[PDB]
Amino acid sequence: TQNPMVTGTSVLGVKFEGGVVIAADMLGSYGSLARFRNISRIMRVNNSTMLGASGDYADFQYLKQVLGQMVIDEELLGDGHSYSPRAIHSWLTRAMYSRRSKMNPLWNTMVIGGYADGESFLGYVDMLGVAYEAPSLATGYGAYLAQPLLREVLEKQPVLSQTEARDLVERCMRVLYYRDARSYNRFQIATVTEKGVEIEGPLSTETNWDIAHMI
Amino acid sequence: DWESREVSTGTTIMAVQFDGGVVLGADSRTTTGSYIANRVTDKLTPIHDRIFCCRSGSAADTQAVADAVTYQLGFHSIELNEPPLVHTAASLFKEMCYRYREDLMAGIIIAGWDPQEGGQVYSVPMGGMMVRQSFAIGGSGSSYIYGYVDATYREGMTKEECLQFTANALALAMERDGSSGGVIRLAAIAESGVERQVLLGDQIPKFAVATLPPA
Amino acid sequence: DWESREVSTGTTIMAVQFDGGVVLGADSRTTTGSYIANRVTDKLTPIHDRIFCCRSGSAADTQAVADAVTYQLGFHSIELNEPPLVHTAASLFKEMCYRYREDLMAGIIIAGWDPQEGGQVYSVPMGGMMVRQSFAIGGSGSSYIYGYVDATYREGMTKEECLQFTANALALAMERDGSSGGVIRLAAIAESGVERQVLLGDQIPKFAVATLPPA
Amino acid sequence: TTTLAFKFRHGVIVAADSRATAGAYIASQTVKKVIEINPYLLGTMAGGAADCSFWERLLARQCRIYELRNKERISVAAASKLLANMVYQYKGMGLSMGTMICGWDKRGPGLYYVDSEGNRISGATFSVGSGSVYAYGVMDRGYSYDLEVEQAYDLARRAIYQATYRDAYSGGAVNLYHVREDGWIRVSSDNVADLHEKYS
Amino acid sequence: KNELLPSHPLELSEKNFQLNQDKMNFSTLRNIQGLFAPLKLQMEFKAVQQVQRLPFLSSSNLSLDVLRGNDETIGFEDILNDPSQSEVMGEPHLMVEYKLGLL
Amino acid sequence: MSIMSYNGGAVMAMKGKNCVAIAADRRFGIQAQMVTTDFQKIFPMGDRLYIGLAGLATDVQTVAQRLKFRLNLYELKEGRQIKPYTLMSMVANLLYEKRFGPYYTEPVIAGLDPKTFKPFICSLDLIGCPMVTDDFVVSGTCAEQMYGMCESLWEPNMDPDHLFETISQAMLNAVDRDAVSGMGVIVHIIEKDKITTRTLKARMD
Amino acid sequence: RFSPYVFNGGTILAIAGEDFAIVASDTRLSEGFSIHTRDSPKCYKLTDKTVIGCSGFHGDCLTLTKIIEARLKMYKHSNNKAMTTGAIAAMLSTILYSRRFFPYYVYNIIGGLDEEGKGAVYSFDPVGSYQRDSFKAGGSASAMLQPLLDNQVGFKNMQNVEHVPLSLDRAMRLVKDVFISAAERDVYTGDALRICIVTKEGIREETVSLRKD
Amino acid sequence: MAAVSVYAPPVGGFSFDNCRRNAVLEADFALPKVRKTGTTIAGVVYKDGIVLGADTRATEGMVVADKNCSKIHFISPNIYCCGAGTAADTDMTTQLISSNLELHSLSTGRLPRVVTANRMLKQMLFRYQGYIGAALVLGGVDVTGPHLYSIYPHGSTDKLPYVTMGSGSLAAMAVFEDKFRPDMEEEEAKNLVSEAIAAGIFNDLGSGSNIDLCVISKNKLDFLRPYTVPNKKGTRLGRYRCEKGTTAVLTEKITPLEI
Amino acid sequence: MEYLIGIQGPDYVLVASDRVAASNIVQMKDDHDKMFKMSEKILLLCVGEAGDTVQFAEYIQKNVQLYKMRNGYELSPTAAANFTRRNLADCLRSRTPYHVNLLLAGYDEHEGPALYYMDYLAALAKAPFAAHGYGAFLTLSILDRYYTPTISRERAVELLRKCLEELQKRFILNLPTFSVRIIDKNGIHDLDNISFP
Amino acid sequence: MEYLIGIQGPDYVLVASDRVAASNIVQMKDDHDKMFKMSEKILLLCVGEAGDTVQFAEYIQKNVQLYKMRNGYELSPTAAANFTRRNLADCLRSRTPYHVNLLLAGYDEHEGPALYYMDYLAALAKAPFAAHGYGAFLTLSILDRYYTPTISRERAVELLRKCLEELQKRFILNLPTFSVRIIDKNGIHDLDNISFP
Repeated sequence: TQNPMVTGTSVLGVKFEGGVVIAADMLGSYGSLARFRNISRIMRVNNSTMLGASGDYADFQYLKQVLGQMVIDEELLGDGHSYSPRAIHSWLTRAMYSRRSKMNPLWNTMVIGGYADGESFLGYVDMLGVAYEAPSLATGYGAYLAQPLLREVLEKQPVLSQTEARDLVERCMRVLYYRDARSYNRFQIATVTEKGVEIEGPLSTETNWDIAHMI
Repeated sequence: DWESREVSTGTTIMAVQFDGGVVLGADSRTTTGSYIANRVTDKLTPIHDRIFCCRSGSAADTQAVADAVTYQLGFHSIELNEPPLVHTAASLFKEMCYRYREDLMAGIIIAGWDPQEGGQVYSVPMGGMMVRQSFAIGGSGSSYIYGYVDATYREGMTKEECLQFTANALALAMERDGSSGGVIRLAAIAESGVERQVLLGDQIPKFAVATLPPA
Repeated sequence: DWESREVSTGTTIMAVQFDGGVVLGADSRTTTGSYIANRVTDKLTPIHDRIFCCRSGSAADTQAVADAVTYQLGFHSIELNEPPLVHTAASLFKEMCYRYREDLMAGIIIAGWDPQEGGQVYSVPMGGMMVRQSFAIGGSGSSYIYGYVDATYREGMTKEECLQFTANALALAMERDGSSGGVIRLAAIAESGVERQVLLGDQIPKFAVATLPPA
Repeated sequence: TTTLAFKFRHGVIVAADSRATAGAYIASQTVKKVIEINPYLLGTMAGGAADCSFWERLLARQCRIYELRNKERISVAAASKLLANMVYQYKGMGLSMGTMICGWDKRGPGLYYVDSEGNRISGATFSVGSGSVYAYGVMDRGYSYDLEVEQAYDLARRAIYQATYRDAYSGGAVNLYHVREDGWIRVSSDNVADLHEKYS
Repeated sequence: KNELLPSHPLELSEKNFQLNQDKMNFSTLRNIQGLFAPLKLQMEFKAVQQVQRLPFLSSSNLSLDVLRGNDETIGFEDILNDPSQSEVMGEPHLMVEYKLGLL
Repeated sequence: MSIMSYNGGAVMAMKGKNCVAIAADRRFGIQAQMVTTDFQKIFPMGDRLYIGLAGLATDVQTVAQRLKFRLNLYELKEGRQIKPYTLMSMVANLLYEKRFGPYYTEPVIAGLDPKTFKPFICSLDLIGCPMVTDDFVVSGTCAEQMYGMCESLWEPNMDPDHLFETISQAMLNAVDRDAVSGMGVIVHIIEKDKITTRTLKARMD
Repeated sequence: RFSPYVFNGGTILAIAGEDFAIVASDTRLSEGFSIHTRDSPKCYKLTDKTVIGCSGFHGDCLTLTKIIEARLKMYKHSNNKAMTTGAIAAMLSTILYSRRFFPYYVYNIIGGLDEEGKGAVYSFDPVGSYQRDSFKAGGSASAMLQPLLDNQVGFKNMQNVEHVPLSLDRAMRLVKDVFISAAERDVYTGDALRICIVTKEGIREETVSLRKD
Repeated sequence: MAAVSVYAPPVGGFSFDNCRRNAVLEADFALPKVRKTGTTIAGVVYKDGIVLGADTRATEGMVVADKNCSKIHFISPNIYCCGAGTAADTDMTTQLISSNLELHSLSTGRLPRVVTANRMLKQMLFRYQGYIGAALVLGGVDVTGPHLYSIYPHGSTDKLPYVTMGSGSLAAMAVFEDKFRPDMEEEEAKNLVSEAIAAGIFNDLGSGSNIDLCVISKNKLDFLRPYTVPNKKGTRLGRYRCEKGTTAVLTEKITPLEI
Repeated sequence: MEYLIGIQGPDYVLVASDRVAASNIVQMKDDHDKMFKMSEKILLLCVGEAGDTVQFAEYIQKNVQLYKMRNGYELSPTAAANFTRRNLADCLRSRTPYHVNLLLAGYDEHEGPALYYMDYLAALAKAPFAAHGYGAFLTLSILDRYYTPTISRERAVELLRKCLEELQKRFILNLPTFSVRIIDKNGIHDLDNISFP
Repeated sequence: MEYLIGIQGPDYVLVASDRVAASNIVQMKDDHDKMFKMSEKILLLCVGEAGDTVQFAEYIQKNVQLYKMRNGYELSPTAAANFTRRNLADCLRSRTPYHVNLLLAGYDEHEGPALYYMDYLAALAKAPFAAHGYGAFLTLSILDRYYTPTISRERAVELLRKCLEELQKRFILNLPTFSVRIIDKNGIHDLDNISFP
């Protein structure tokens, strides 16, 4: 990709005891224009892996198609093996690095959640190929706005519960909506646990504007 | 003197979906810079018997993409011995645009009717992303009618209501947008067929100007 | 990291004239690039007791111009021992903008009420031109509501009708424009005085989104 | 970086410094800038250290293949010509190679200057590097074909020491080498500080 | 000469800062007050500046500061470079003749 | 290339117990070519007061000369020896007077209080940014090396002679890793009783 | 435009000894003015006698480490023996020079025991040039770390001093001190210090906490 | 004196006749950097007054220059300012405005108003067209009550209950948005500001070191320079204490100084 | 392009310069003297950019002559060097930079011989010996090798000859003639020009 | 930078070239021969851009030798010049241009002496006399002034000496030694090198 065109705002992910939860807004902005306000920037890779992207939505759809095809083929094989979230993370890192080396990178920053063998996985894949695993992740303006709160809470309490992680993610979404021009009120909470990947419907933030009257 | 300007459609394309079909609309002005090369052009290019497309951007690129997609869709329909789906044409357009996003610019929205999913409207802006929308507007003049379509769009609109809404929004765009003008061309696609009408002169909806006496 | 960005108001300013006064309105979002530096700002700067102005463009430039014009208008009113005319403030703004059109960028529209000509609305876009308009919209988000205001504007609107029209147009702009957001600040100027209201949360008019199930 | 090479009666004297600087910061002070191609052939390192090392090692393996196939040692002129061809086929690619091919063959002592630009010239005295001007001056004032081995060693050491003294990017130690008919030998590695203490 | 072309875009503005400020004040007065105020202030400034030390000696210009409203305002101009510590002083008669317009 | 690297230079100042130390290199050269090994970068601004300037040599000399002009005038008017803080303020004003086109030098001031004999060290930025730290201040083209050496070596309440040892070791090891700095180091140890000036032996490479 | 390289920080350092080869690095992965993560050691162990540290662009570091592991497996399969430290260094130099016109933005330092049981440290540049040294520091704070290593391990500029052989405990203390100083003065270092000691018994990993930003 | 042909009297003020040097030097090859302070400054408006916060790290390039830098500047007994951006520019701007406000108060005989300082700062910054990089958080408690301003280098201001400035401003502002209450208590406001500064310190490379605080109220002015010390240097393990005779000298010049 | 050289002895300062003034590829003048007589004891070797050289040299020369006329005693070599550096820095910081390379030589009955090096940036530096131009690169090494603090006048001339022979041997540009002058306690003495036909 | 010269007589072609190979400001080699022996009767004077000169000259030389070996008779000077022009043009148009200035000289038993001028654009032109490099500007005037179609060998050498003396007098670069060769019906004869110490 060379022109980002329709872009994504930010994806925040955090791991709790029992799985991982990620969140993303439902907005694809051409420039400063909202334009598409109902797209989904989160996909279910398999029963134990989830994926959220920030950047060119066309590249996100291309990755969706490719990953879905790989999962379908592996399921067809039926040999009793499943792509672990770490394997998907490695594959995405390799693909992004190859595209970067070809001077035609995919303009998305990807957050990979998962829960396999009783181990929460939370991966980060950038445009160039920078890959790492962290207890909390945030792309775009997330790394500046939401990441502080996530890191503070985690370094305070190393392990969170599902409800605590969801509340923290909702607070981060509220902050991002308050202080990000490319953010949107409607977002999408996706959680992966032992049961599987569960993607919640469109949720809105609790706006507060008392400071407007305070002045 | 005023040459070396690639002929850009500079359209205001619109497609509204109703119960059992889709209503298409666009202006008829193509400006090479600021000179109106063509003022009665046909921006609604039929892809199949019951599938149409609206071209926005470079005239040559959109025309070539439309011709290629028409050829591919005709071959595919002959092979399958079934009426083609609107989603298939949208997917072909998306693949063509995404493959050559860095080579050609073409904002194309595809609307039509198929037996399975009925009237559908798909938008494929520059970049190669595809999403289904109840109503889709594109082109240079679409920016001036985003609020109008957002406010005046309802659910369950009838065929004639959709035609009137499209005519009003398009006329506002032509009035405000310099690159948009000419006549309003409409195409209502349904199971029975596609019936096309052209609104010119007094037929084009007229909106009262402020006309403040001091000015 | 995200600095060296001159703070631009990125407003959607609007002023509608009714019988015996003018209704003013603007959003409350100032974005330094894509970060929302201020989300509850006051974009309606009072120039005199019954004359207001709306600032669009560079925050520093508009603020300095407004301060200088306020100083000049106060001195002029003291000298003449008469309530200043809205046309006088518009002329001062036009002179300042035209003199320094190549040095500062400031799209300012001036609305107010004076005993002679009653409610007046003047627009002074970048370049230094001045023209009286029944309704004037400016800023980045004004482009997305041109058709809406053209279609939904009438002659002889009442004070409450003008307030509702301004609120609706502004809300549409904030929804569509990324640079616009926050809360709607309204200021109805009449002979009795200026009454200011702030619309937040549910008070901001809401327009139904398409919300197509497949998306 | 300064390299010194001159062919006197008893062979070829090769000297160089050992300072590698990445910009202003001195990356290393012990880099060996005399690249030993063969037991009888050796080269220098000026400019891009990686380019010189890689291409000289490639030349060394090519020379070994030549010796294995033809059952005869490759001449200095031949090795220099091969290196020139390899660096010329990559011309305009940003390679920064400056080297001197010093050896002894049937013709006698050999000294060829090869750089990434492409030109390959034989001569008596050569010096390539940032501080090559100072070594050029010292050697030219002190050079003579009818020179004893000790006198040649002293001349090379003094030239390299002056080049390091006047050049900011040159320093470390003087890697002195002497090429003879029976093969090159490593004479000494004198620290620049020790040389300054000695001469001054 | 190339000295006419400013080295910095801000240099030309800040070098004539006092002149530009006086010009802006005169323009505002003319716009609001009228012709009398700029003329009166120009005459007052001329009268005050006419009485001072010779060019080679640094003057206080106290009355000028009071009239210009700078008697209680300090900017970078007053502190950064001291006209008293000139570091460059020409011949007294030469400077006097230059001021008088002979040179 | 950076303008500071055009002429090189490296100046360091350290604080001890009732004593202060300042050191600098002695190399003057255009780009890579050396010219002299005796260039002076430390200038006396009083009995127990020195200022070391690193950067463009011409700017160093101009700043030193103008600062001496202002200092002489100030001491003549006041009739008292200047305080280190007052000297820092004077240098900051001088540098900020040329804000938009700056003097390419970063002076560091080290000296004892003329009355209280309290050690004082400070560093100035390109446009005169005061920075007073009790540990040490460095300036030059080898700022990173000097910072590392000072952090690893500096200790509180240093014995004058061993303060000299520490500062000399730091300066030598810092300049030995920089190409455009070196060719000898001059160290001034300033105490209330006396001042010791020492020239170290260093790699002339 | 598009920039294939970004600087993710990180500082590596290797010290060679008579029977040990310490390879130490920080765990700060920071791009731009933000910190990506606080747990990302820059030292990866290749064999039981070799540990490599990579600093710079993280993607290139990961790709190079994976390529090195694959090449080690290929060498083991072909020659039926584990590659030696010098062989690994030569192979890494060839690999780095392979992508000469699209250079890897990686600072590579190989530290491990040689065939004689002596610590060997090989320093690499992005292009590929390398040499054997007794100690070296790479990454963002290489300039800050190197002078103290020269002063202490090399005993440079130290007149009338005893050239005591470098012991293991002294090496660990020196490493901890230098990295503490780097965390103090370098913003790209801190969080934690991963120390990999390569001895004939194996590789020991030690983590020392550094002050956070 | 001067040497021949000096006609015009000296022109006091800024001296810009030095940029041709810069142009020539840049043309020859490829400018040195100045301390940008990598700042994180924040302030809040609580029930009784203003609480300001700042970090104490100053960074030149990407190397920490000062570990203990005072970034909360004094403007008046009731007005204080926080500086971000170019260190020298903020220092000089704050000092000049403080002196002007001191003169204004001396002439008036009453405590200065925050609006006056804000107006002077913004007017000067606009005059200089943003070339002076001074990201300032202005806070004080005048006769009209507490006031907090955020003045940008280009000359734009905004009165808000809480503001943040600097490179680490986003983390502090996120903390504020998460944990801000109207009409806070003194302890609550201090805690909130400290948490915001700590978040900026730990999440931004340019920010670090200690936390500065300044509590302004109609009753007292509480300047707390070492309010918190989150980060500290680790203990030095090995002793590199150089003994006498370690360094060899060449010349000796002992100059006694009279007492 | 233009070469300057100066060697300072115990009681003298030997200076020399080439006599080539070239425009494009042709040597317009082959006897161009680059030595400017500051006073009875001071010389100014100036090279640089076309008109800047002559203008600056004559300006400083007239200033020194004015000082002599007004005060009755000549400027000391150190004072002249400082004055020249001050003027060069002031002009270069201004809008009319002087791209001139200077080599000031003089003798003082109190301080003795003195040689001063100055680049176009006006960075004064006193050195026992110095050179300017591209030939300085080739000649400074020889000077370092063969210079002695107590070097006789004839030995200094021989070292200068060695430097000039090196220039002829290696330097691309041809500089057949060099004008050589010496400054003693008796004044400025013009020596035979060293020629390489 | 590098100077070539060629004078064609009734039954000979006199050619000469400087022996200086300079990198930056230093003459690395002072005895660099720029004449390439195409065959027993043809010479190729080649100057240009570093590696292009040697590579192109040797390529054409090996091609001519291959023609000799395969056919048993040498290429005519005209044929060699045309072949060189064709190859140079083909390489210039392609992605690896050869920036080489050529001066082909040869003698044919039928056509007689022949001198060929070629620029880096591969524009062949037969001329009675020609020169390359910046010295051509100074020397072509002398050639025009003193050239005669029926010029003797000794007079041709005298004219060459005049040209070289002018180069020493006016040309900025020093070119002390020039390699001089002549081509007669008896073959290529190497003459004494003209030197200007």
